[PDB]
Amino acid sequence: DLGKKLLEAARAGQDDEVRILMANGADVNANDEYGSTPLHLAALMGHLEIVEVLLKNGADVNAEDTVGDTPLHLAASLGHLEIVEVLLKNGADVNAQDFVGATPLHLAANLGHLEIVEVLLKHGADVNAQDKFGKTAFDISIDNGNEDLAEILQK
Amino acid sequence: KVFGRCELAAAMKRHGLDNYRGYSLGNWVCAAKFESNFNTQATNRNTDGSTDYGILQINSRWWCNDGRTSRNLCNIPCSALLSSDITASVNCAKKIVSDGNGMNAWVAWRNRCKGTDVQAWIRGCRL
Ligand SMILES: [Cl-]
Repeated sequence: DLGKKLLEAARAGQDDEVRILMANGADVNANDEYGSTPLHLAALMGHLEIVEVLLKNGADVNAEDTVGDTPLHLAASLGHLEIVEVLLKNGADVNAQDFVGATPLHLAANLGHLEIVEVLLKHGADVNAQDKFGKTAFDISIDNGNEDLAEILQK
Repeated sequence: KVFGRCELAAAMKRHGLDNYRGYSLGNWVCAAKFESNFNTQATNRNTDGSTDYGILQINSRWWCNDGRTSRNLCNIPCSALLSSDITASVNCAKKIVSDGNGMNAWVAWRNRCKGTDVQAWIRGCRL
């Protein structure tokens, strides 16, 4: 019954309790009500150190929740630059699309995270990708009237 | 209709969601994003026969009447939660959170917004 307790520890940033649950054979890929893995919740709440520990212990870097979001989706949208690079260097799909067709580039662009958009572009983010509504990251920046982001995406 | 983030923030502000019970506006924009991806047309049938309608995915077992589910606590047909005007969904949403348990009734907010910087969802919008 340890998987439920590792999920709580990952979201809560309990760096020490994550280690103890890991050594005692807790499932590093447990799912909660929303289909989140511990790596999902650690990226969502910006816990960089717990993210690395979960990766060392074999967490699925591209696990999808009930809506098809990967941990890189959540880290890119919340603006956690440190976590985005750790996820990329460990084999995260930079062009993963969830159930509504959104990529990490879409989610970072929607919240105006310039530095994260530039890192994603460097790692081969597809600027022509569209969600199910036909929108690119450029379209999103125009809808939100973000001129600085538009310039980034225009080159 | 699919809202833009800032467009929906401005519309939610007009409908009384930046001054409601301490639930700051960013909470609502974040919740609509993970409920419906800003799509007022979103409809998802639940495993129990009920259906979630609209931009805040209001459930048809308890809060509206769809003729194929009889509580209708928002006194509204579920079809009325699907128009490009968000008045119906907002007024019904205000009734859902005001029972006492609050925003924790919002599954998408609880799993994806609660504990994050919700003010980011209105960041960069000229309101
Ligand atoms: Cl009030």
